[PDB]
Amino acid sequence: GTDVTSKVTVEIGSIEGHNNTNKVEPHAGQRAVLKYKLKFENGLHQGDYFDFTLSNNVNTHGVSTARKVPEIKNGSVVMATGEVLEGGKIRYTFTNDIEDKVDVTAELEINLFIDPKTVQTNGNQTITSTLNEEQTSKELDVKYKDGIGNYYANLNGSIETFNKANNRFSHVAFIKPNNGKTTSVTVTGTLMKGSNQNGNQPKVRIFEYLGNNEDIAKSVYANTTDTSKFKEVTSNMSGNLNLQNNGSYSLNIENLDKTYVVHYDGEYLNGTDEVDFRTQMVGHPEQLYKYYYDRGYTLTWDNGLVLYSN
Repeated sequence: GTDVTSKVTVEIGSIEGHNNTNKVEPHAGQRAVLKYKLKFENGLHQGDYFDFTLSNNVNTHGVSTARKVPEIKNGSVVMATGEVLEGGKIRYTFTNDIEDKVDVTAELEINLFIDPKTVQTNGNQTITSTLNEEQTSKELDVKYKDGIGNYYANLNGSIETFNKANNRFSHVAFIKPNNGKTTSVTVTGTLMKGSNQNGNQPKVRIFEYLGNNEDIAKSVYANTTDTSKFKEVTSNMSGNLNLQNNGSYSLNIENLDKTYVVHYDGEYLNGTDEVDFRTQMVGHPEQLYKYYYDRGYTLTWDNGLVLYSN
């Protein structure tokens, strides 16, 4: 069928931030929300379609690999289905149920997640959706978390991708020294929820960051295929890496004197209510043990998804 974008009118359009404030915290699992009330011209047919375009600071998926959006209904009847085509382009295609309908209107609510690749820093973003030349627009202040640190090191992470069809997810962790200090460390990954005790061993890849620390994305984002920014050292570190069938890994680094990224791709147990992935770093700043012993510091950062509640 044909492009009937010019036949769709936005009657009411708005974009809102978390709880209808002007702020969004993506690392607390918050998001923006686009709401539309659309009027349609008469005489549309099945297979006819309309497109709108989102600013590339947001998308409709967050960590999900899936690319569906909500259906446009008239009560119970599916009027249109929607798909993400590309940048960042949402197309709704009309069903058979638009045929011979008159004065059709419809509401549409779509969650809009802040993209960590295009929104790398804290601060205001202007979020827009454009439908048939009508621009709907909202400024939101995006605020990210800084990980967890001490005088010696910082640990931060985020789930990168989530793939329901394969029971897989990927995760990015950044580990760095602070204050010019070098400590010897053990870094672990553990599925605190959602471990498949009898699964495959995870793929874990480690990269040396080559840039200035000031340019590390606040969003927690590593484009590890930029070879001026990242150097893969997985080979070099392979004798210090252990992988387990319950999804855990462990990694020893004798001198933490550089910023590293650890990329994890693993599976989770089918049916789990939740997936909760812990990255933990244990450091030993001193090993003289004169007058005292203790085990050093521990930094712990968890990233979790809810798959069922409840």
